[PDB]
Amino acid sequence: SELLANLYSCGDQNTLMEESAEQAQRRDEMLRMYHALKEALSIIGNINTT
Amino acid sequence: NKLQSQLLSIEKEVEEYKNFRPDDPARKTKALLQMVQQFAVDFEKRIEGS
Repeated sequence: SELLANLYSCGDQNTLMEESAEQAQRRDEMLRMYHALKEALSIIGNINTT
Repeated sequence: NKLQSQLLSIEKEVEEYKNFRPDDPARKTKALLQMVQQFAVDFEKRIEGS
């Protein structure tokens, strides 16, 4: 009942929930792997389709 | 003692009512999270028996 109200009661609300650098590295790694897998599936599509 | 009991009963709520401002996103989001947690607990209660 009270936890969220306390969290909104903290002194500085513009720096609450600022992501660490590791989350920023993992974001780019996940997007890079996503585009790589898409391109690989597109090429296998071109090969089989002929 | 009568008046003391009445104040004790009412205080926990008027504590919130006295700070009301209609333009308060924090209240709206806290209400949203409270309603969602209530719904998910009632639903699990009726289905699982938990």
